[PDB]
Amino acid sequence: MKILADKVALVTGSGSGIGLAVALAYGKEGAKVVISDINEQAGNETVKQIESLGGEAVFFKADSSSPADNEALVGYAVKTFGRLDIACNNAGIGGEAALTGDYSLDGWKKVIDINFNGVFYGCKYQIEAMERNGGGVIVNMASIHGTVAAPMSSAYTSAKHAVVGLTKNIGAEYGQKNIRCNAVGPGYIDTPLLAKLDKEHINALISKHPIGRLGKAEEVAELVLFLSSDKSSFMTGGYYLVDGGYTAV
Amino acid sequence: MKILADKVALVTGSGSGIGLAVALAYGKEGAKVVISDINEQAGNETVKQIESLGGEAVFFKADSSSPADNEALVGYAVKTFGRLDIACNNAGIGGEAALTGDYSLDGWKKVIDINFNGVFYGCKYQIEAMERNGGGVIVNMASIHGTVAAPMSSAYTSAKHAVVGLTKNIGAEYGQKNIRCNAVGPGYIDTPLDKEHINALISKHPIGRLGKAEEVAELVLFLSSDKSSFMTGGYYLVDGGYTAV
Amino acid sequence: MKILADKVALVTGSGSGIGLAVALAYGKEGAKVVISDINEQAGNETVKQIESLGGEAVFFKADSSSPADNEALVGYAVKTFGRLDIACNNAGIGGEAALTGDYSLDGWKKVIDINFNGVFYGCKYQIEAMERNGGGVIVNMASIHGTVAAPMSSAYTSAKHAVVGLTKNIGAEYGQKNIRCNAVGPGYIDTPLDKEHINALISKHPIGRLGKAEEVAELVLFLSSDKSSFMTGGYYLVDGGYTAV
Amino acid sequence: MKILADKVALVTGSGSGIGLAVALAYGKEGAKVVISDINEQAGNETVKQIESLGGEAVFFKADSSSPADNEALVGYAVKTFGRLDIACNNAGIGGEAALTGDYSLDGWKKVIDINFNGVFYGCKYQIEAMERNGGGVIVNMASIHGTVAAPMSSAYTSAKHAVVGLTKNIGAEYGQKNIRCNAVGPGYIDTPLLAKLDKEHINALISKHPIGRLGKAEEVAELVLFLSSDKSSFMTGGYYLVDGGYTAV
Ligand SMILES: NC(=O)c1ccc[n+]([C@@H]2O[C@H](COP(=O)([O-])OP(=O)(O)OC[C@H]3O[C@@H](n4cnc5c(N)ncnc54)[C@H](O)[C@@H]3O)[C@@H](O)[C@H]2O)c1
Ligand SMILES: NC(=O)c1ccc[n+]([C@@H]2O[C@H](COP(=O)([O-])OP(=O)(O)OC[C@H]3O[C@@H](n4cnc5c(N)ncnc54)[C@H](O)[C@@H]3O)[C@@H](O)[C@H]2O)c1
Ligand SMILES: NC(=O)c1ccc[n+]([C@@H]2O[C@H](COP(=O)([O-])OP(=O)(O)OC[C@H]3O[C@@H](n4cnc5c(N)ncnc54)[C@H](O)[C@@H]3O)[C@@H](O)[C@H]2O)c1
Ligand SMILES: NC(=O)c1ccc[n+]([C@@H]2O[C@H](COP(=O)([O-])OP(=O)(O)OC[C@H]3O[C@@H](n4cnc5c(N)ncnc54)[C@H](O)[C@@H]3O)[C@@H](O)[C@H]2O)c1
Repeated sequence: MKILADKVALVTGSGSGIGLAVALAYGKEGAKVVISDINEQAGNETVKQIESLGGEAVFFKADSSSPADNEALVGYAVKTFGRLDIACNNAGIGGEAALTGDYSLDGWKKVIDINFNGVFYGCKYQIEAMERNGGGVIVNMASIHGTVAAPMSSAYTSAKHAVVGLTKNIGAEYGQKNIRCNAVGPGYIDTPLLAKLDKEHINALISKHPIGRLGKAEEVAELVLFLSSDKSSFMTGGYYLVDGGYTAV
Repeated sequence: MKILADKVALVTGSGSGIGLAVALAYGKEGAKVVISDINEQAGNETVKQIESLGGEAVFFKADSSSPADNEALVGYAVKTFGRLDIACNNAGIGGEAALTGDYSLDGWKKVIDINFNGVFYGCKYQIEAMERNGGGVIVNMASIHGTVAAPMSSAYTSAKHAVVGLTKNIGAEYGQKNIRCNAVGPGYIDTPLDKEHINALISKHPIGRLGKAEEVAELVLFLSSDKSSFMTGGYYLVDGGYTAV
Repeated sequence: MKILADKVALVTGSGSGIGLAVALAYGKEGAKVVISDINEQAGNETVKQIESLGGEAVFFKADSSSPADNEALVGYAVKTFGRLDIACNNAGIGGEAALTGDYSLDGWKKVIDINFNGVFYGCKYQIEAMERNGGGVIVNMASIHGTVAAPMSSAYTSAKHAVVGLTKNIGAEYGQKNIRCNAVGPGYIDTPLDKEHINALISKHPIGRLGKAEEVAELVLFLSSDKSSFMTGGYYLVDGGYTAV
Repeated sequence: MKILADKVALVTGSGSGIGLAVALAYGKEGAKVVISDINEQAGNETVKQIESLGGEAVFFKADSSSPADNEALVGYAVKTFGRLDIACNNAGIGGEAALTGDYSLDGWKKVIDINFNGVFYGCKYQIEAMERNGGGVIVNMASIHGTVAAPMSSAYTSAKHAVVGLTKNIGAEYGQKNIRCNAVGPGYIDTPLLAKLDKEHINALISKHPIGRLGKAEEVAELVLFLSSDKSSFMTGGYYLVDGGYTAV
């Protein structure tokens, strides 16, 4: 049938951007989708788009940095659809731009709490549900900056590195428990947030991608979909680039 | 719809093991498939199975280590089907088992010729054809041993590292010429091959089992399709966690 | 001549284990050494040993996880010796042993605070001082678990990956400001810590033994010296081959 | 004493460049040094410089791509100084510049034979001598291009990747045989060959190094020296960058 038919999938930060594209891919492939976001209007709109494709979805408001919200979100998924098969830990921020020496303590803490700690809180409660329902598959949203530096964004690079480590650890630990965990590392993707950067800055970013363009959110979602499906059944603890060659040079 | 419908795909060493699984997946997804192998019977058998699923496939006998054979194989694909869209460089051998100091000069050269030089010969002629076609996609078959050692198989490990480097170079070079190149790194896979050695192998995979050729083929398919359009120059493990520890 | 003569060096967690070995090597090579630790007796003991070799050393009590303590430690170094040339961010803990699903919220936060956030707090204030001095060198203590998993220690593995990322960022950012930053990745090291578990650990190192803290310290020394002048943003294993397989 | 006192060290391609700098470092540190190169005049000059520092050295002409020359070179080292403790497999060429599709078959073969096969031939005969004399230490000269692409130099990138694999394999295999093997990955280094590139091309290279300059041969030699000494006794099968941050971004 459709490759995610009969599965229940959760996407954090699915109000916008990559998370939106992943939630739509999940919906189109027959998953029952739980949308989570800080922004309710964005989240409800994602639900409405999935429903308008003929999929099934619900919205639950949660801050990814809160342990209690992550626990509650998994609780809601299981209450609503009876199980949790697939989680995409996508919620994240870019953070302030400053050299490491000048990086604010609060700005640091915020990036680490959302982009790193929050991914762990998600995984922890997701794992608990997945163990109950016979296993599952987690996709953690990392970055190219999980492996290469992003000057002026030390907290982002550090957090995305930490997500790659966490992913390896979960994959290794739950190998024989039927839970797989993998990390996706996108290059620079054309979002609305990108339209806020200056055009000169955008050309420079483009020049760093051998493919000669920015990526699209749908192109990342294709990889997430794969890694979320049964097709990727021998793939766990891995890190998978979608970067137009950025890390190849 | 079939994700490779109307594509022309070539798989090297597609008479058995992973290459067979790749050719079958390509065939199932509607590609016209060129099977290449040093063993005609195996290759002919692969063609027959694709035909029995209702796909289209031809066999061309070739030694991967030979530049002329690679050029002739690609020439054959373009002549028979009008173009080349997809190539999987799969053909390889394990080589003799010896410590590096004891590795025979002839055994060394044979593994390098098939597993390293041959992948380059394939890619070179594949690229040439794809540029005439307006682009294409290559998947190179590496290994976990493209990133971690295989004691007693230094030639294999070296050649599989080389394939990763070559892949990065092609992906970076042809980014704006609409050719993508990626490498797949399988863990140990259950194929016709001592049970204590097998248990030692399984113990190295956190997933707790050896992989299946079909599991490898799924990743190759994804990487050969337009779904992977923003992926190039990358190395993609299918190893049940082997390299994560 | 002494390769660190007249340099001012700070080592975190230098009351025992690798940090002690690093501080001793720094002391032997003529640095003025600031010892930091949460345990005063251990720290005071380290100072005494450097003094008995004829080096110069002071102790400053600090919790690595605290931003104020890190700023005060660096302030202390600059006040006592006039400048900061070298820093080694070594302080870390192993954390509780649990599967990720079972990892306690408090245990998680403690490991992240010391091993990840604390290294950043150290680097931030160290960088500030070094820029006033016209440059400097940082060595961050990562692990093999900055690149491969440690089952039951997900917080440790995550934090050690973070340290590698931070190191890359600092090295890249301050390349033209004469500050270098590199990370060291030790394998399992013989320190005061079940013999079957120990044998399992040794079996994972191709060299066939656990490392010694002095072996780790030698690499840190090289990376702290002017001999490593073209090395920055790099991750450097000292692991008896652990990550090569 | 001097850190390589009483050791016998071999450097291939020590007539010029990095190999020259490594041979001088070895000599200054009290090693007995065997210089090998295709160019006799260059090689004899290196010997003369080592002797003028008060070191001991001899020259033996060998093509690194020949198994017989590598065997003979090790034979000469052992005949002359009684043993072989340290080998630096440095001989290498840059190769032609062409896209992979356009890369010549003969140009490919030549780069692979010198930069890769020749390193194996060296290691093989070095290992044989080192096993006889109770162990030793090999340093294989790789590149940044052992891990990242060099567009237009596919054979070089491929070969340098292969050297990293070979290194890991030797380190793993001989761990308990008292032979260590490690690979050095230099960024772009100021050689005379570099003066043959155009100045615009040189600025572009510089811009790719965060440190904001090209490297010096002496800076690579310092790392090789370390990895050749007893100080690096717990380091084997590793890959060690000297790249001014090139691979960090
Ligand atoms: N170029 C790129 O956009 C790029 C590249 C690599 C990686 N990524 C990663 O992709 C992920 C998605 O980013 P995006 O580009 O789609 O950004 P975006 O800002 O378009 O989408 C982020 C979404 O996350 C939500 N969110 C933010 N903080 C949250 C929190 N605490 N709890 C819940 N929801 C929260 C936002 O409201 C928003 O809907 C992030 O993890 C980012 O690091 C993006
Ligand atoms: N455990 C695994 O099986 C494993 C793991 C990692 C990577 N790989 C890689 O997967 C690829 C396929 O191997 P496999 O396991 O399916 O082995 P296999 O021996 O079953 O299949 C290899 C095929 O290649 C053919 N072949 C060999 N040399 C050839 C040449 N010179 N020219 C043309 N055809 C040639 C053989 O006849 C055979 O059909 C290889 O590149 C191998 O290195 C395999
Ligand atoms: N097998 C190994 O020992 C091994 C392997 C890889 C990496 N490492 C890393 O090496 C570093 C040193 O560890 P070790 O093996 O020497 O362990 P250790 O426990 O012997 O030494 C660590 C020291 O840090 C101090 N310390 C701990 N938390 C502190 C804090 N918050 N503030 C200040 N001081 C604090 C302790 O009192 C102790 O003196 C750590 O970062 C560890 O993660 C160790
Ligand atoms: N920017 C750089 O220069 C750079 C960067 C990274 C890696 N490397 C590597 O460093 C090594 C040394 O290169 P270099 O920059 O000093 O170049 P170079 O041309 O200055 O020195 C190379 C030396 O090797 C000798 N040689 C060449 N082929 C030989 C053969 N077949 N047998 C014996 N000797 C031979 C040459 O005669 C010469 O003396 C090479 O392996 C190169 O790939 C250099």
